[PDB]
Amino acid sequence: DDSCQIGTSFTGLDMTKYVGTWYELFRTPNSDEEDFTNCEYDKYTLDENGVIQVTSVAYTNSIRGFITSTGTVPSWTEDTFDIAYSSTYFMVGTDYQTYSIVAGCLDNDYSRHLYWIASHETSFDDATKAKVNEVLAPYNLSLDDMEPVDQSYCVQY
Amino acid sequence: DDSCQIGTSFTGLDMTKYVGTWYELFRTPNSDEEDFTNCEYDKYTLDENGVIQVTSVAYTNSIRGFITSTGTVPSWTEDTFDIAYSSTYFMVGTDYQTYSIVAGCLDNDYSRHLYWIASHETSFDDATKAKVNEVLAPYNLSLDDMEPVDQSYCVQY
Repeated sequence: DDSCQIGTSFTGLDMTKYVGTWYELFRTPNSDEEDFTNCEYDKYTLDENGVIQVTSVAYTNSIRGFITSTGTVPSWTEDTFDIAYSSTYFMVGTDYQTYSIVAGCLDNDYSRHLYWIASHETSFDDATKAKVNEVLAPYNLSLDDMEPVDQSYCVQY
Repeated sequence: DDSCQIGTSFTGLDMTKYVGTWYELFRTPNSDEEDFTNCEYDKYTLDENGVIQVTSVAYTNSIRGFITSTGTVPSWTEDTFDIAYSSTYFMVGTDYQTYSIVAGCLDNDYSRHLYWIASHETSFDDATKAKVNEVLAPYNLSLDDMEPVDQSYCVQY
């Protein structure tokens, strides 16, 4: 409490290998994120001055438009990464190219944890899903314990 | 590309005036350098046969020990210096006694640039920080755009 702590037994995190476009396929249901439903992905880009840049793109429904936000990831520990212009997120598990389970807290509510399951594809093959639950398991979560998110109005962007 | 090129508009570099102990206070976040967190400094020593010797000291966490490496700086241009037993680094900006921003590439990845902000002290006074950003600015970097490094387990060495 008074800080966002989330279990994770991952290590060797390399935000450089996290570069790319990750589609949010499942997520812990929550208020601020309620609208976004037909397109939600984060894009990681490595600039030449070494900065890792991140752009969040989400298709809101109540505005038939897209919310586009950017930030840089200024640091990152063995299994943790921060986002700037502030917030700290735990890398629960990833293979840098198929699935990616990240997790943090929202606002000042360190009490409520949020899990985000992500991928480079726009959906999981029964193979991956297996693993994602293999990983989510230890915390008592499962892929069907959270809200799926579709990625289609994504090209409309 | 196919070689490490990094902008810099510094000149009059004199690795002899760079002698001493420089603590790494901020750095571009990156994998190989992930662990080192509670102590990281480079020490430059001028031997009597003219050789400038450099010793890298870093407190790893995953081994509660210290990695100690040495090398000599066999040459150096107007704003460039090399390290031996190979790698070339650009001296982006320094006053030889308060702040020191150096930069290079890592491994064969000339694509990814890395900046290292250094000092003789173990922290910057609001004065210095100002300058360091004044210098970092032209490349679109800022002191809060990169990962801070603490220097304490340093005396444990």
